[PDB]
Amino acid sequence: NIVMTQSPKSMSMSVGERVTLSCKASEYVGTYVSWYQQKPEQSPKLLIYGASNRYTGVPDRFTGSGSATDFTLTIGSVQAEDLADYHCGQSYSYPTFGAGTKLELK
Amino acid sequence: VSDHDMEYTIDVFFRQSWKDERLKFKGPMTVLRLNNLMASKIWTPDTFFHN
Amino acid sequence: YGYTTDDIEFYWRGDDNAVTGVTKIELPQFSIVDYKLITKKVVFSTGSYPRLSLSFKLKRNIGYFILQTYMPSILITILSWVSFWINYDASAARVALGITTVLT
Amino acid sequence: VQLQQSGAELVKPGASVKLSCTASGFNIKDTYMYWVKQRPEQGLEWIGRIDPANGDTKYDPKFQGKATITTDTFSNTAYLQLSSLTSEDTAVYYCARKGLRWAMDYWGQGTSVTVST
Amino acid sequence: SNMSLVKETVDRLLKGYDIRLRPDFGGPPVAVGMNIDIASIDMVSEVNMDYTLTMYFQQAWRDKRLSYNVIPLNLTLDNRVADQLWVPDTYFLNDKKS
Amino acid sequence: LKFGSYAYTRAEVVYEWTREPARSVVVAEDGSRLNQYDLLGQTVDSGIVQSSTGEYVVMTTHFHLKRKIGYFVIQTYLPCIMTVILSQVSFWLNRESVPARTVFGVTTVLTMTTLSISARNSLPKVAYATAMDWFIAVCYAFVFSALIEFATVNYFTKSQPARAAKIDRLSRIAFPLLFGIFNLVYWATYLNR
Amino acid sequence: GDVTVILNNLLEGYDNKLRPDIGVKPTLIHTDMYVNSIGPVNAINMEYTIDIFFAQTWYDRRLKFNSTIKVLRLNSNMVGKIWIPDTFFRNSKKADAHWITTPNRMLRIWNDGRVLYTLRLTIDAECQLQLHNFPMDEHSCPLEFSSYGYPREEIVYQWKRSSVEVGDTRSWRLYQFSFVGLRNTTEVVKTTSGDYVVMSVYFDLSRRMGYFTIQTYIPCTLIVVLSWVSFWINKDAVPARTSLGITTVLTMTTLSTIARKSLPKVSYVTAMDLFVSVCFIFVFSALVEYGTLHYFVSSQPARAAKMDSYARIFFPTAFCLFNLVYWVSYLYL
Ligand SMILES: *[C@@H]1O[C@H](CO)[C@@H](O[C@@H]2O[C@H](CO)[C@@H](O[C@@H]3O[C@H](CO[C@H]4O[C@H](CO[C@H]5O[C@H](CO)[C@@H](O)[C@H](O)[C@@H]5O[C@H]5O[C@H](CO)[C@@H](O)[C@H](O)[C@@H]5O)[C@@H](O)[C@H](O[C@H]5O[C@H](CO)[C@@H](O)[C@H](O)[C@@H]5O)[C@@H]4O)[C@@H](O)[C@H](O[C@H]4O[C@H](CO)[C@@H](O)[C@H](O)[C@@H]4O[C@H]4O[C@H](CO)[C@@H](O)[C@H](O)[C@@H]4O[C@H]4O[C@H](CO)[C@@H](O)[C@H](O)[C@@H]4O)[C@@H]3O)[C@H](O)[C@H]2NC(C)=O)[C@H](O)[C@H]1NC(C)=O
Ligand SMILES: *[C@@H]1O[C@H](CO)[C@@H](O[C@@H]2O[C@H](CO)[C@@H](O[C@H]3O[C@H](CO)[C@@H](O)[C@H](O)[C@@H]3O)[C@H](O)[C@H]2NC(C)=O)[C@H](O)[C@H]1NC(C)=O
Ligand SMILES: *[C@@H]1O[C@H](CO)[C@@H](O[C@@H]2O[C@H](CO)[C@@H](O)[C@H](O)[C@H]2NC(C)=O)[C@H](O)[C@H]1NC(C)=O
Ligand SMILES: C=C(C)[C@@H]1[C@H]2OC(=O)[C@@H]1[C@]1(O)C[C@H]3O[C@]34C(=O)O[C@H]2[C@]14C
Ligand SMILES: *[C@@H]1O[C@H](CO)[C@@H](O)[C@H](O)[C@H]1NC(C)=O
Repeated sequence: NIVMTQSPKSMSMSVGERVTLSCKASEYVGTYVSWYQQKPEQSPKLLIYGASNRYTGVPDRFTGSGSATDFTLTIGSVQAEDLADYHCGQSYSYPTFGAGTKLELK
Repeated sequence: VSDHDMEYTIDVFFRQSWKDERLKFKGPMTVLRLNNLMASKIWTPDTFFHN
Repeated sequence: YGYTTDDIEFYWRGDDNAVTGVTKIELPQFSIVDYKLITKKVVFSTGSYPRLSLSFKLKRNIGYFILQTYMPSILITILSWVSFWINYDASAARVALGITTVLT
Repeated sequence: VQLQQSGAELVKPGASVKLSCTASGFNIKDTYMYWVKQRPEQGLEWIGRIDPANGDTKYDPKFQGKATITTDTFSNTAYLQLSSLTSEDTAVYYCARKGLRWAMDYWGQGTSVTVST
Repeated sequence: SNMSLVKETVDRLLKGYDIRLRPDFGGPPVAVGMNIDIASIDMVSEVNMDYTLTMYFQQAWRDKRLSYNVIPLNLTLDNRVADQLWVPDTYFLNDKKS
Repeated sequence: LKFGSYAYTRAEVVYEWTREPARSVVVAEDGSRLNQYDLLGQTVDSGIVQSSTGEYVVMTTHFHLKRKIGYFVIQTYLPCIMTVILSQVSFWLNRESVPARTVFGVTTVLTMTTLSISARNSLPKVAYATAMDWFIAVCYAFVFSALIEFATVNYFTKSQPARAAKIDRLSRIAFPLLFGIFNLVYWATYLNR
Repeated sequence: GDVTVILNNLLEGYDNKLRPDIGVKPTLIHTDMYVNSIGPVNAINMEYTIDIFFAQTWYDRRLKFNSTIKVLRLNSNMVGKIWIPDTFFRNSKKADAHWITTPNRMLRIWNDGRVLYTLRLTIDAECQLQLHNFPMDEHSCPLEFSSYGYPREEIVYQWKRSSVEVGDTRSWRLYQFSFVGLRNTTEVVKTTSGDYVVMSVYFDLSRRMGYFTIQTYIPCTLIVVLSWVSFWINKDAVPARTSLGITTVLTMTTLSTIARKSLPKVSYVTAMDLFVSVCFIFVFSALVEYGTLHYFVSSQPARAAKMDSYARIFFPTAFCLFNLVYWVSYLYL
């Protein structure tokens, strides 16, 4: 069972600045890491399918960067609708997700 | 693994599967396990090995 | 193969220049000296058939064989002669030299 | 295109529950169907998956024996049945389908199971 | 146009063409002229007692059935038409793998 | 093992594994014709290559192999070590038998050359130095050093016997010490690598 | 659908035996290559392997359709149904296309009749290697191609502005050689059938002395320095010096044949058989010098006393000057 560790567990940030989220895998997950976004009491939305491939309907400010074990999700001009959770999940084996990252406004 | 040629050999069953809406049928059988000469009359993907 | 000499007929188109590119061949071990074009008829148990024959006279070079084969043998014979300049006292030396030249 | 789940359930600890996920816009025999759980203010947890064209199911080691996933092809529905629920699995249960690079591109609407008295 | 004329010429030449019969099947023999353009002589092996050579081997003969006069140019055809024409059954007596 | 689609770009034909990527390429248990390597596992991936005609999906599969040293030990590393020991045993013979120790040194050099020749024919013709090449080079250096030491001892005989005796007793023990240090360092850096 | 209608309308009244503009003008064919790898360049058979994606493109006014789609992207199924040029590689000993899992060919027809045809090839091309200066040599040996049956007046070839493209150049099978660059060339060649437009790609290679070094140059110099040590032995121990010298001739003889096998049986001297020849004569010279020493110690000791003191300084200096002149003279070229 490949364990995905997401960092940080909780973060705060202002408007209009670059942000980078990280996901680290215990075992090898090739490029099968996906990034989902989840607002409270809603179903998760696929943002980045695979390492560095944007899903249909995602703005051009989300971008992923992949490796064998280390993965990053970068947002550029961050708007006011990104107050949500961001999960990384692997799909190389039976899927396991990360712990989650809560983006905040301050 | 041939080290003198920087190559290796591998014997495989190579399986591909796709969905073709032009090959729908309705008969007593639910799967037609056909011959190897029916696959030349229909579309098959043109997979090649890059290395 | 199938057609006999009363069904088909062979000849060289030009009769001297029908075969080209023989003067540009660079063989690493031989050298083309001459080539010939011949027209004749052969007789088998099924009939008479026309035949053409392109032949290349090759001559083997010697530049490789001297340095790789003939010089070692000559030098082993000279280096076997070298024991005559050794005095008759040292038996082990002359014996070892002669036998090791045989071994070479 | 769309996945529709059932409403919330309020059951007593020790009984069995059956959750449903109805698909609209595609044939479920073409992809896999995933069940995910999410506790209040925590991360997602994969329950198991089913191959509806075959019937093959795989489960999470922390769910083997507890949950069972079945499928009905004629109505494009995936069922998740939990056998013996204790006083901690009050979560939201999501139904997902596999996407392009083995991601879960379409998710359901969430089914909040609740155990109390 | 000009391509249509060539098309009808080639289609007429191959219409009713018997590949089983050589030119002048009942008459005099057909004369075939040979050209060889030797590209290389690869390996003269003494252990196998053979030599390898690459050649451009050309044969020229005259078939009156493949005669045309409506176009003034020579017709180079796709090589697949050589399976629809009579070509002589030339072979090499002393070859081992060709 | 990279495969993809010829003639169909990414906007026409895409590939994907039919099961979980870790479980799609399956190697059989008795499916191993390897004699020199050891299959450790598999590793799949999927990506996109940008060619002169468009973008194409490419599915990659890596098989991880580890070469087994059991053949090369008996082939090269045991004869080289035994040949250097055969060179170093010359230091115990007396200084009065000069054909004896000369024949030791020179035939040990002959043995090292035929070993290096037989061992060079195993590896493909690479244009750099491998670990076996360094081992054979250091062993040849030790053998040659033994023969030059004998030459020094013999040349210093009949003029200064005490210096020749001292350097043959010191070099009777310095050669196994240095060879053991080289072996320790070499095997440590190439087994933990 | 509509693509089937387009394909069926293109192939009606179509003759794949006639090139486009069969009596009008020559066809211009633009060619591109993509070298996947340049295989082992073995000098024994005077050849080298190469794997390419050969792409040709030309204009066929019969494959012109009117539709809202701009390009038809097809398999190798329709390659044999339209006209395809008879390109062949003039300097190939063996060449094959690829057929796994399906014929690795590609056909693309455009809205204005432009056809692009690509296929993957593995060629065993031949280039005579002038093996002088070996192994410090550089070659530039070609891959040529032209039409087989269509002369210059029927088919004209022409490179593009991005003709030949190499990949990473490090995953290639060049062990003994190193790719340095390439250059394209077009020419017209006289043939018994006519004038043909021939296109050449010259790959420039330089041999890296990393294998021949540790195979021959290091062991032969080691054997020569080994033969040198016989001067430090006392001139009275006759079996000792004779055994050393003759064993050294043995090892040099064994080493000579092993190195020579690498390259073919060329009749001229290279820079490597010259080296082993000079080393063998040097070992031979040391042994015959000791022979004359043993002959002269009985006749007159005054001449044989300073012979070893002369040899100890004459042999290494002569060898270092030989090495200097050899390496400078063969690395200047
Ligand atoms: C002396 O005798 C020798 C032996 O008899 C002889 O050698 C033979 O040469 C002939 C002609 O050159 C070869 O026949 C052709 O082979 C081509 C491919 O050659 C490669 O592959 C073959 C094996 O062929 C199999 O696989 C290919 C590709 O998948 C198929 O195309 C073949 O049909 C065949 O398929 C079956 O077998 C497979 C397993 O092998 C199965 O998996 C599969 O299911 C099938 O059952 C190899 O043997 C070749 O290696 C040798 O030859 C190469 C040549 O480069 C040498 O370099 C090498 O050293 C070897 O010696 C080689 O690797 C075929 O593509 C070709 O098929 C087409 O062309 C012919 C002729 O025009 C047509 O009649 C035929 O219909 C095919 O055309 C269709 O498809 C083409 C695709 O390009 C289209 O362009 C065309 O429009 C047409 O389309 C239509 O039909 C399609 C279905 O067929 C359909 O899908 C479309 O929609 C459309 O309707 C042809 O078969 C033969 O293989 C050689 N045999 C051997 C063993 O060497 C030699 O020439 C003789 N010499 C002399 C001087 O007489
Ligand atoms: C290589 O060997 C060939 C065969 O042994 C040899 O061919 C022989 O060549 C001569 C002339 O060069 C031919 O002819 C003579 O015979 C004809 C018969 O009609 C006479 O009219 C001529 O006046 C002349 O006497 C032989 O027939 C031919 N032998 C065979 C068996 O074909 C080549 O000459 C040899 N040399 C070279 C360089 O190829
Ligand atoms: C490969 O071929 C192309 C075409 O022949 C060469 O491109 C030409 O380069 C010159 C400058 O040297 C330009 O002035 C021409 O306009 C180019 N022609 C075209 C149509 O591309 C290219 O230089 C060649 N590359 C080599 C020699 O390796
Ligand atoms: C010179 C001697 C003593 C002999 C001769 O041949 C022998 O067998 C003796 C030997 O000592 C051992 C063997 O290596 C030798 C060789 O081939 O030449 C010589 C060497 C060195
Ligand atoms: C056709 O070929 C012949 C001989 O090869 C030549 O004499 C003639 O001029 C050619 N025809 C044309 C139109 O060039």
